[PDB]
Amino acid sequence: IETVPVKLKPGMDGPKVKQWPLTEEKIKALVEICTEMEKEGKISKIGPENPYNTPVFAIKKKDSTKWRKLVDFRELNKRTQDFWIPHPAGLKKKKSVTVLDVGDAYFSVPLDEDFRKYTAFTIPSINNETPGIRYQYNVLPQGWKGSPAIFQSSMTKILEPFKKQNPDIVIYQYMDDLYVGSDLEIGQHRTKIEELRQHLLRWELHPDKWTVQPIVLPEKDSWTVNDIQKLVGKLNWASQIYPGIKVRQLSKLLRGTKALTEVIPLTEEAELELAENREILKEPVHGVYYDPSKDLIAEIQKQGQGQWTYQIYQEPFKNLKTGKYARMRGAHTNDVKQLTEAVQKITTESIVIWGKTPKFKLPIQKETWETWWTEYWQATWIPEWEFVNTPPLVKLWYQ
Amino acid sequence: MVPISPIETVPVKLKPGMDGPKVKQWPLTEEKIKALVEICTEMEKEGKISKIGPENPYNTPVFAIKKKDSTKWRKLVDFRELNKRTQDFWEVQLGIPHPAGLKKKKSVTVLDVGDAYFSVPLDEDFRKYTAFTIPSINNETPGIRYQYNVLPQGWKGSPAIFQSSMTKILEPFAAQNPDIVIYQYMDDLYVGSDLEIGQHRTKIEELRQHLLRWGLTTPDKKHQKEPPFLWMGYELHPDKWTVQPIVLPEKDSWTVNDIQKLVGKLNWASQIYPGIKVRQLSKLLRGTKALTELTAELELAENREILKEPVHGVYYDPSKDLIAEIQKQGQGQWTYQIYQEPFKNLKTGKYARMRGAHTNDVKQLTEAVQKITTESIVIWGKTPKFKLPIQKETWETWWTEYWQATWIPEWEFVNTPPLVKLWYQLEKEPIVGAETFYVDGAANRETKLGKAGYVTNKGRQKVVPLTNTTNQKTELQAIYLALQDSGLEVNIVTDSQYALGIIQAQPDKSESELVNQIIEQLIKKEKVYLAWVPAHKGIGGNEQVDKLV
Ligand SMILES: C=CC(=O)Nc1cccc(CCOc2cc(Cl)ccc2Oc2cc(Cl)cc(C#N)c2)c1
Repeated sequence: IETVPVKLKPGMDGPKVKQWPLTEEKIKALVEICTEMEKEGKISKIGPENPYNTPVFAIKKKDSTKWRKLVDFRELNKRTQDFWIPHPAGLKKKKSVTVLDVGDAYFSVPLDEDFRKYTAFTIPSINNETPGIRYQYNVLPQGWKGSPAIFQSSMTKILEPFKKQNPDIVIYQYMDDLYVGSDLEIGQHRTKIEELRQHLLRWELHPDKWTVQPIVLPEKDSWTVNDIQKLVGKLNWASQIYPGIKVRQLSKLLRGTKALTEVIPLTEEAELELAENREILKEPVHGVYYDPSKDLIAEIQKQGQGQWTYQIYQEPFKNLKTGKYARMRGAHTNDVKQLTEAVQKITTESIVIWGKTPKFKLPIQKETWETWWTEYWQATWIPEWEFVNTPPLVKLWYQ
Repeated sequence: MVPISPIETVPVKLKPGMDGPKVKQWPLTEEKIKALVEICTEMEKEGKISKIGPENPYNTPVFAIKKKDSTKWRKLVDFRELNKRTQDFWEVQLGIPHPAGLKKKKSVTVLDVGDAYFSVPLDEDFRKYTAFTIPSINNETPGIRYQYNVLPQGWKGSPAIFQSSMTKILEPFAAQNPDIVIYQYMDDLYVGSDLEIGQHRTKIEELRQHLLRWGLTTPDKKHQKEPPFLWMGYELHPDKWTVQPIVLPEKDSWTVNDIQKLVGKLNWASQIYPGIKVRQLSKLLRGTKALTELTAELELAENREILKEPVHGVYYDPSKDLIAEIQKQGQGQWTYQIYQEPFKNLKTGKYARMRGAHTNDVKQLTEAVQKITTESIVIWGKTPKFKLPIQKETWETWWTEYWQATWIPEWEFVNTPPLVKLWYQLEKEPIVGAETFYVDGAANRETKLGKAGYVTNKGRQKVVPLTNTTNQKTELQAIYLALQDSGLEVNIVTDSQYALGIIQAQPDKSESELVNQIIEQLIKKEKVYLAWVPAHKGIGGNEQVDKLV
């Protein structure tokens, strides 16, 4: 129960981040939450000699109608001193993985008395009527990068019995979440998860088939001019990813100022060039590797009718992962709820595959996203993001 | 002698690596020196300050400024260097309450605390740095030396530390008396309740006794402030609020500073006054960062007529629904009113289109909605229901086909023209029986001369030569020519990624006249299918040759 020494990175002051407006019911939710946290010693009120601040807001996780408190520790985490476990490659290869919340555990551990002034947050008031309630954490705070790293020793001891019992069950931790995988493919894995639940009390995702989904070309008996023009455009784009793609024989079909709806029969040379390009796109991309020293980039496109495509990469045209998300979730009428859920699924997949989160390029104006994304967010972490304001011509190609 | 409860001092330090303030005292007149000694002696009796020995090395200058009235002199201490050297404090009272947010209270009392900073002690360890010296007469004796024992006026930490202390004392009384509502702002306190004026003035006295326990002075005498209250440039009345009168300068020649002052004064009027617009004056400000330097003027003259009739706002009732209505004013300007009951506006306002090269109405309305949404959550802690001049079918078509993600919170159509509309809509598949125009354009960078034209499937052709142009300008002209010369349905094939990116963003108005002409053509077409091909791949009809020649 001995506080461990923690300091900021050299040359970096604590976070000074503006709190943004909250609705009345989210303020009332946080007032109830933070009052009780004071009685339990988790947090304590502070004064104006603390110039530091980190934003805080409220969410409702699924399967519950109770508000939860989320702190945006992004600025603190980047300014927090780097803490001295290789990512488990088996977790991405495991048939099924289950995610658990271990955040409550962090509250048992005290936080170094010197570092607490950096965990300061503010419950805001409506209309600037009364000054905001200012708190600081006395225990390890959820969402902080130092909380999993400091608790790693205790967690290793807590799960050392379960690990010896089951050596085919993978265990990984990111932020306040625990990722438990298995090749069991058993509904009893759900009960074995209950075994890991009670074992924790004492003290559903499955990988996609393809990491990168293949580029596919249409198979047709009759091609129009427009059909051949869209094909040549896609192949030319893929020629940036794949070496030997050739468009010469297909473009020769387009010769002449022909009407768009007119059917062109393919030559035997043109049929061959398309088959050779098919074979090129069946093989995987050449020399694509993940560097843990670089950032992951995630781009998302809205495809219409609740469908969304995405690609994860570090170097353009060298995709480490591509995929598509559709949903019947309660988001059909709201594009922003769909994107926010899409951003969450992609970041979770990213945690499983490399144990880090990507920087998103979102197909949305900043002011719309910033006004609404907290309304639909359900995860204890938050990634980084930027905004794409120019339509990508490539949207059709990923569909 | 009943015991006063102690006020806990706020622990204060300096910025890291700064020793403290060592700044020499300014020369003073003998009359000013005498005047300062009388004031300081009284304060030393009050306990606000204490004399200090020669051990202290820190010093801050002091000056005397005289109000002619009563031949009176007031002490002014300049802590600017200690302010630079003092630590950073929590952000305090960033922004102010907005009157439309206040709920109505049958009785409301305002109390202004007196010598408030001097009623709150200073941390003993920091008092060493608040030292100042009073120069001696003729400089023939060592100057008198003093330090502060309480929060100095003009110090960096004094406002933050006072407000924190004031809140702590007030917290128990508020919990004990939930019926009253107390607001904190600077050196004032606003107490409001729906109680009978009798029980109200009773609890007001009880609060004053509560402050007495911690030694805080309050206006027991019938408070000089009585409704209407003038607060932060607002005129506040029991059932209505408005802006204090606005003074717009009148000059045959207007310097740049006046336009900077007149644009801000107009923005302030816009919160209650509908129809205020400062777009023309703000354009004149652009490109100018110097204070010394009109088409537009009729709208500015119209603003004076608008400001000549009195406009008031109501207070907020949480039981009724909150509503916001938006109107298109033209030239990228939007006007909105937030209200709960018809014709009774809590507040009003305007929104100006962001600086963009192209745009359309639907995007701008969307941005206006986000702004009103954030403003309302600030003011009332909730999102209003929206009344919007756009058909539901129109918004539905827009968001389902816009390549970006977009959302508007709950809203309803209000038929108040002009109505936001989609001016044109591209086809998703090629049109059967529509002539196909293959277009191209190109320019020589050195000569700035180029060509634009098309060849079609019916043998129709055109190449037009151009004088002052670029590759991007010619690529657009080619499309423009295909639109001018085609029937009501037309397929257009281009290789310009630049043009498609413009059209695929769906502008309805633009900075470039060439883009607007294309828009005017698109509006007249029944169907338009725009297809893209890669250039120089030998796609047929891609007559780079005709336009490059
Ligand atoms: C004779 C009746 C009469 O005078 N009533 C009356 C007058 C004005 C306003 C109201 C309703 C809103 O006023 C308040 C509402 C609440 Cl809940 C709490 C405090 C209020 O008063 C404030 C608030 C602020 Cl921010 C600043 C100031 C100042 N200066 C005064 C009522």
